[PDB]
Amino acid sequence: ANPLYQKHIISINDLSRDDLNLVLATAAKLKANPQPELLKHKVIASCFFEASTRTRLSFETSMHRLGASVVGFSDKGETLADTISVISTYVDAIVMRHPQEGAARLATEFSGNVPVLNAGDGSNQHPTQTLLDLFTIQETQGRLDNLHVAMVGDLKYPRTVHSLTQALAKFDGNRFYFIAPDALAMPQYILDMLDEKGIAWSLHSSIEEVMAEVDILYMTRVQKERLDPSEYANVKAQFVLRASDLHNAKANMKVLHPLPRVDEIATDVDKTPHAWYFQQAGNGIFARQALLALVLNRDLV
Amino acid sequence: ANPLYQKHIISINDLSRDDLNLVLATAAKLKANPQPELLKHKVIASCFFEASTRTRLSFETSMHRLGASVVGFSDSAKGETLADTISVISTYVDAIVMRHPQEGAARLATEFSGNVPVLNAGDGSNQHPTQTLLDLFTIQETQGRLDNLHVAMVGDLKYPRTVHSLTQALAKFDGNRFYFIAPDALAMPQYILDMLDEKGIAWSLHSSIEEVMAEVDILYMTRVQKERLDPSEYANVKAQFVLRASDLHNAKANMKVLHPLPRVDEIATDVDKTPHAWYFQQAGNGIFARQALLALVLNRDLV
Amino acid sequence: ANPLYQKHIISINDLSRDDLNLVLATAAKLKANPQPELLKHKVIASCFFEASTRTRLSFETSMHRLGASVVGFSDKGETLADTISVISTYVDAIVMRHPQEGAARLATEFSGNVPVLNAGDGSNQHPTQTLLDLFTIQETQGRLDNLHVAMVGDLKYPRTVHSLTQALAKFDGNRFYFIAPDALAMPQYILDMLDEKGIAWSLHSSIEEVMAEVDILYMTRVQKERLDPSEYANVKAQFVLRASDLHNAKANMKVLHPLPRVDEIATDVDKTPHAWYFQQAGNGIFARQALLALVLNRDLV
Amino acid sequence: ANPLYQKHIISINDLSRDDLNLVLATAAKLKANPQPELLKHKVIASCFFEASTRTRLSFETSMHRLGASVVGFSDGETLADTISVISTYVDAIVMRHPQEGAARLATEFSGNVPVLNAGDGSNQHPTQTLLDLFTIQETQGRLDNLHVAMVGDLKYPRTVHSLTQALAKFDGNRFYFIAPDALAMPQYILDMLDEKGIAWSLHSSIEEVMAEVDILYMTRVQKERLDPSEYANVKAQFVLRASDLHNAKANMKVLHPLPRVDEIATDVDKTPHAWYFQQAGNGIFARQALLALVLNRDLVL
Amino acid sequence: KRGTVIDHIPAQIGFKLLSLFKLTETDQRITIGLNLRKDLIKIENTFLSEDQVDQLALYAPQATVNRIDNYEVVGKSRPSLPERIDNVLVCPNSNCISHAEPVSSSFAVRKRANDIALKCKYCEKEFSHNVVLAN
Amino acid sequence: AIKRGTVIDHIPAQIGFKLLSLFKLTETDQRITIGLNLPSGEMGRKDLIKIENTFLSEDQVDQLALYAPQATVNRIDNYEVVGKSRPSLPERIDNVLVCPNSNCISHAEPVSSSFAVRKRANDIALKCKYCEKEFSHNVVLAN
Ligand SMILES: [Zn+2]
Ligand SMILES: [Zn+2]
Repeated sequence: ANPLYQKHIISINDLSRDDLNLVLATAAKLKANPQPELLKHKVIASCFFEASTRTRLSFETSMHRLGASVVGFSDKGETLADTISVISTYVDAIVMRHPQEGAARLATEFSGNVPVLNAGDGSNQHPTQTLLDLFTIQETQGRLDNLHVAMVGDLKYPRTVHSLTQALAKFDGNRFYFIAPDALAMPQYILDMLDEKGIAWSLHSSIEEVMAEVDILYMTRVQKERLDPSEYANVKAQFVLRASDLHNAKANMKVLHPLPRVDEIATDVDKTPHAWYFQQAGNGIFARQALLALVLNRDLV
Repeated sequence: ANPLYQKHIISINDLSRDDLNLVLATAAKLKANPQPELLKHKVIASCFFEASTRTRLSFETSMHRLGASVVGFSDSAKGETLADTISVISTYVDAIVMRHPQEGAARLATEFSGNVPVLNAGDGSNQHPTQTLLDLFTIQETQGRLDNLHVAMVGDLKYPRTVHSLTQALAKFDGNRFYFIAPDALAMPQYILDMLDEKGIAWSLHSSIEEVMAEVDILYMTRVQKERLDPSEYANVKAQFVLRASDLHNAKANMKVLHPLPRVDEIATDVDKTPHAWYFQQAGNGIFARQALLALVLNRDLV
Repeated sequence: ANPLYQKHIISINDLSRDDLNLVLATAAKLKANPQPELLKHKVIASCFFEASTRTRLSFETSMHRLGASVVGFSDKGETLADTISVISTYVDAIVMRHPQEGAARLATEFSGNVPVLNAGDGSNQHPTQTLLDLFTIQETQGRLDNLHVAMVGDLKYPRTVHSLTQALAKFDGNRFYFIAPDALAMPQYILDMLDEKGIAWSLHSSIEEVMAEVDILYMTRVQKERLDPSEYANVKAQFVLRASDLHNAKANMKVLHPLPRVDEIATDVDKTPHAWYFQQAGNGIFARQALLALVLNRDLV
Repeated sequence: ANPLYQKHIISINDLSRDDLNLVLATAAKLKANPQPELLKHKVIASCFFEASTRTRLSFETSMHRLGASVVGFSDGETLADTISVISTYVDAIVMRHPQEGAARLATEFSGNVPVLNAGDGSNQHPTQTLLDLFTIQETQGRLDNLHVAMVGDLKYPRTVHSLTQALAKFDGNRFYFIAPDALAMPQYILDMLDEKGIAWSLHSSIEEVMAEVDILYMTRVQKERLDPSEYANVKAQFVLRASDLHNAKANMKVLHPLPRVDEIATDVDKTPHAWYFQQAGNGIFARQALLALVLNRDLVL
Repeated sequence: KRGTVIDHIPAQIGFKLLSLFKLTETDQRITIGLNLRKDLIKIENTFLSEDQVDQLALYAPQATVNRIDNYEVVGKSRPSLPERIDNVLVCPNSNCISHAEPVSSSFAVRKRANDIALKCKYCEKEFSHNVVLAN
Repeated sequence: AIKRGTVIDHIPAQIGFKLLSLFKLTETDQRITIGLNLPSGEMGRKDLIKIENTFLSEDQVDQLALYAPQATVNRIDNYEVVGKSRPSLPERIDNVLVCPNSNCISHAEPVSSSFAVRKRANDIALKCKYCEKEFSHNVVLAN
């Protein structure tokens, strides 16, 4: 019935197609019907080993929206295992973000019966980001199947964009457009994953080639810090999106960004009806209420 | 009737054996039947003038377990006196949990908080009542008693304030035998031994835990304060006194190994999986000793 | 005779083949015949707007080796032009390193008659590094012409490796081997430069393919900080050099690294006769005595 | 025979009795007849991996008083590498380092360039004990058959172990160790003294013995190690005020390696018994001594 | 003896097999012969589990393990690549939480054309066995 | 017996594998025969190592002293013993030991360890070449 009760949420590669469907559905139901005391008397640990105040505010808001208590911190010779072994005695769930890959997985081996939720573990996974993305694509498009999905920007480094491709490949008939410079391409492992499922994907050099077809324009945050300032000048020139680029756009099409969007989406877009990155962030509260409630109750409603 | 209502919790040397018994009792009672709204509509200020996030998290979890609201800070990164800070905060809140770098600060707070009780989360090298309380609660819950125990304390015994506290507090119970196992430069201070003698309580020195493992009921490992010593002499301390599972063949099955944490350089991880490892259970018990303290200082009645 | 007297040394792309030859020759002559009071009574400004104590020590040693005085600093609402306009009144030459590209060039427009020497201007140029490289290749090989030169590691980002290719293309019949992962390849502008001069270059995946032929094994410092920790694990595994890799090496062959060499050249190499990166750094003093003396005297010897 | 020519200066335990007498002699002779161009054209590296601007200034001044040039710095690449580089740059390396063994480690990688130890963590500080000796020399006229009191922290100060070790290499000295129990002179020093049949006693107050003492040596009590409570009792017991010098011998001199804030009240400064600023002044000649002895084969003074 | 024996071990892999798998932390008699060139190790009154032999696949692929209940062979086998390799491998990703932490390493195993792929349980990165095995 | 080489008899069991690891004794191409937990009434349970066409010097055998004090080395020329020997505590022990002082420059850096050796009543003192601190062999050897 609820196969996620008392499970850890660590990696999108461990959530099954059915698990994905369950969260999304719970999110939509929680969004439509507030349940503000569902988790009364629970205490949840908001453990940001690596600061990230947008993420932390979103989670902690989810937590109080279900009427839980929250304790935590936002920034060590003692091991991570020891920290988690202590914190499990205190609390009923551990939401945690960490600079090192594998930190949430490792926490589960020392948290006992207390479920661990991954708010991002270095370069690896960020399940909740991909969850609130899906909930936004689905809520705006009516479906997660047979969609035209462009992903524009840096596709080599963002963990959440690899995440989101994996999760959308769990739905079928999707057409992917990868619009990114050579030094920041979609990695091989993702393309191979798509080929082994006979899923459609093409490369392009500019969003104008395909804008007419896309249902989702998904802008990544280019990690300038990795690049030469000159090289980035050329990238930003090519791939920044301004409202003038949206003449062909389908009336149902939505522009999504994980945020912050300074050097990728001009403020022209904000006023257009295609601008959905703030609605996207707002939707994070329900993807996160969903995850919390499913792991802390066996009963739906 | 409840002689801790509206009282400050500042020092283990200010709690009578009766005060101790009341805390321990209230804690165990709360552990077995939670009271999740006993403190509804109470607001408690968690003022960690010196960061200490294990202590902060355990306290703040305690407050929430009784349904209190929490406001505060863990600021480790300033011309206005502490007296004024407390003068102001006492008008905001109903109880003050406080950690501070300078000794005496919680005492000084009580003189400016008016009717608002302050609880000491540590004031420099002086006091840390809650740690010693949850220690007591742990030894009791594991042994069945705080009297007629063999209690060994290994590591740094000159400097850790909580280990002084714990000896003082265990000396309020009867028939305990203390083994002090430490290098000479980090011995139990004289004033502690004097106290134990003035009550005719048995204590001996040792150089090696193997001398006594057969008799021990509680092996209380302290955190050797590396920073005070030369890394060279510290190499010799850590070598002598580190605890590994090879050391626990003689131990009694009732024996529990305790450490206030962090234990990186004192207790090997091989110990973790043995039945004697109780230092994380120890830390969980801070919930109940600290729930206990909050409850007793903020109600006259008992449910 | 000395066409570099009172000229600024800013970019390797501005030193002519003849200028290069002049420095090298002056360096060799200064190395062989000390001239420790050649610049007595001169004061030189050692201006490290961007710290770099290996570079700064090398220069300042060059300076005292010619008996000059040195003043400076190693780390601002006021412009760079104002700073240089002031410092030119104080001193007889300005050696300067800066995080931003163009800083030495800009200094020249406000230094008046005082020559500016570039100790590295952000991502652009580092003339002295390329100069002491050449002096080391030339001194060890007997020539700068018709050489087999491998450059292994990160070739996309190191300014000094682009620099060194440009300067070696001013000599002829050189054969270049570029041994680097795809994400860190030699940039296009360099390859095109080589094609327009009919200069020989090949790509390879491992130093073993060509070790038999190389006269110079030039190891770059891979800028891990730009990469994913996983990706770098694979790079370091491929491209690190250990002494076991030097069975085919020609007896005259030399291993050169601009330094620091932690994750590129194992300490096995240090004991082999092919290890020349400390001799290379030592040679920096003479390439820098050379540059200082040429810009501050019209007369040779 | 200058048996220190081109030798390293690493540890007081490696200096022979004749080596010490040689240093003291060169110091007294350079102090009496300055030789400001003895080291013209030499470049010396002032490598303070650990800051210590009192020590650094004294050394660098010695370097200039013998007319040497100076380059240097304060506060993944190995120390072996930096030393391997710098020895190609310079003629002698003065270095201070937080880690014990760093100077010895340097000597194995410095080639023919001698390294002098300005302090290697808790191990050694030769030049401090040298200038202490030179100061006892000049003030008492001899290093033998002296009454030497050592007051303060004697467990931790490296300089006081060095100084005891070196005075035990001269004859007929009587030692008084005046320190709290927690900071006693270590057994290994007491053992060394018994094994040379040298007379030493313990006392808890400097008043017990003031009448006999020829050298009153105050240490810097290491406050940081101790509790501020513990330190209050120590400072009261062992601090020195001028009222404490009524019994002193007219030849008795007070020495402090410095800083003396909490050990010697300002009362003392004005009495003729205060020689800790003159002691520090003498560091110039002991360090001039070593530089000269190590960088010239002959010395006719 | 009535135990287990390992024949045809690539030279210089005998000492490694004894080391990585803690084979010398027993009380039985062990016979070892390095460079005949074929290394071989033998342990008395010691029987190896099913997957326990499998773990040798990566280091002694073409090698034979023979079982002894009498003074003759009771069962011969070769190692087959396992589903997972625990404890002995080190993750090449230096940012992996696995390092400095009190957990055992674990990699999923996957054959490829040219390399064997090893995916870490923790940091979820996949490496070629040549990269993982280079110490 | 063997055609030619060295043999190490009467090694404390569980110190045999340590000797192979610490002294890199299996990093040759010659034949090596070893037996862990061999039975002898001379030792009880012992360990034995044998190496063809390889000879250990005075110090190479002395260097075994700290791990197998009562142990014997026999040289085998033409299949018979030509030189019999025992390990004596050396003046210094390089490469194999680690400095217990964690701040020692020794650790992060590309040098070999080295401790001068000095016997005492109950322990052996090992003084580090770098940090010049002296430790009981029990502190040094305790991992
Ligand atoms: Zn990993
Ligand atoms: Zn050491």
